[PDB]
Amino acid sequence: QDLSEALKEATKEVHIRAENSEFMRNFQKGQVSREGFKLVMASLYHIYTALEEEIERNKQNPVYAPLYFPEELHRRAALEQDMAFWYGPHWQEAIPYTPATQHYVKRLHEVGGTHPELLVAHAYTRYLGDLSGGQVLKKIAQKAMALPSSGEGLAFFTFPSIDNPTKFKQLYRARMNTLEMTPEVKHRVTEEAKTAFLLNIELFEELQALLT
Ligand code: HEM
Ligand SMILES: [Xe]
Repeated sequence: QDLSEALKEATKEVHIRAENSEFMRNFQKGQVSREGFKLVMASLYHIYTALEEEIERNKQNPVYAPLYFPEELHRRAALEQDMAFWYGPHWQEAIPYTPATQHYVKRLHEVGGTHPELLVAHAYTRYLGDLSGGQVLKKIAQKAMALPSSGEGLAFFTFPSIDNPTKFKQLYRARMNTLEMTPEVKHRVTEEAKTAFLLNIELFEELQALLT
């Protein structure tokens, strides 16, 4: 079984639970205000920063290298732009760093520093999601909060270096299947992906609690 197939199958159930979490539900209903949106985007800033720091650390490692696409996928730069938009010039010392976000970042550094062979699970969970649900969320965000088609405030959801997301995802899945795979690694990579989804679910549950 190809890694891409194993991952889709391993996370199809938890994905249903994630996309139907209370926070995503309210978001899809346009009931989230500037406050909630700023909270989640700030959390993603911390998460992608940690993820990409670990990707850079392991870019030359064959257990990840084939998936090294900073120009097309990395979000830190976009998030820095979005943070400046929503939080202003001094966003640096203004954005929050919630416990659930810290927990996610912690696991990211553990994976990147001690179990790099599992980093693909985290890149897969974040980036493939961004190229999917993230695109529908972008349109919902624009409508609900009156964000211009121009893109300001939604740089995170914009991939200027990717012409066709559907096509890129197919290329990304194919490349995922070229990584050195053993029953051992495939087993743990799919487990870490489920873990990644859970960390996301926990972040959302925490943010929803903080907002209500
Ligand atoms: C706002 C709720 C969400 C919506 C509307 C949504 C919707 C979708 C859609 C339409 C697909 C299928 C795309 C395709 O087959 O090419 C997809 C795939 C995916 N989503 Fe989501 N999603 C949501 C939340 C999430 C979350 C919270 C994550 C984890 C950060 C996530 C991660 C993924 C991944 C990793 C895939 C690719 C699965 C695969 O092909 O192996 N999604 N999503
Ligand atoms: Xe989001």
